[PDB]
Amino acid sequence: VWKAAAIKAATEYALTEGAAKGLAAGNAHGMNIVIYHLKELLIDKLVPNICKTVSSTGDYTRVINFSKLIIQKRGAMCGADGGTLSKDMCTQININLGTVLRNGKANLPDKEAVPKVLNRLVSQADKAANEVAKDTSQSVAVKITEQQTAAINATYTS
Amino acid sequence: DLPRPSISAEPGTVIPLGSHVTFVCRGPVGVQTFRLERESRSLYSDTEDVSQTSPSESEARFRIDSVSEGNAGPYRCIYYKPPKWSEQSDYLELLVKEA
Repeated sequence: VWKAAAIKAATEYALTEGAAKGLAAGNAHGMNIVIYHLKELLIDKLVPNICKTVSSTGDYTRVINFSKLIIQKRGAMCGADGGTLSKDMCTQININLGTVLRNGKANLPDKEAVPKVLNRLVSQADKAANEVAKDTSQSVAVKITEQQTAAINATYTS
Repeated sequence: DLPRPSISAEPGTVIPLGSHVTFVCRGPVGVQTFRLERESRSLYSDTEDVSQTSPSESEARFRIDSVSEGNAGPYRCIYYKPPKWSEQSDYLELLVKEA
């Protein structure tokens, strides 16, 4: 009447549930920080519909796509024409995009700079999301594995 | 290492209000991106649309359609040829006549 079969099935169901919860929790933390940095880097000012336009898609890796759009919007609002944002606005926006470099000099031509920094932002989210993903997956699995073997010991008593 | 750019204006440096203007950066060949700067920390335009004017120099152009009063003053320019940028060209002053 050996309980090995039930514990194998309890732990297998344990692993698959814990991987799932850890994925959902993982690449949902990872969008939380992408949405946090886009607001921090003033990109929100370049395109006002960006926090939702990226979140409503799931998959935070997809912000890479908005590169050409930011480049366009950056030149249109902080161009040589005189621009539509404040000069101090544009000073920081250029700094954050890594395009004009805090001490005054030129960093990168804007075509390299925008794709670079949000490739940096996705790589910085992947480590955090994989971190949350394996904490949550282990936390959930050992929690539901112990309750299930506790109930499987409780069941063989009767 | 890299030569200094040059900035000129077409038709010229004195433009009636409402007219148009085109700034013309020039540097060597093989240039990736030209950048026109008005207040270099904040306001600038960037273009990879570079055309070759001679065997040893290329150039790019930036155009303002309706010239405003706030368009007058400094402009200068600089180009990127990986891995480094150039130094910054001499200034150009755009003046804007009301009539």
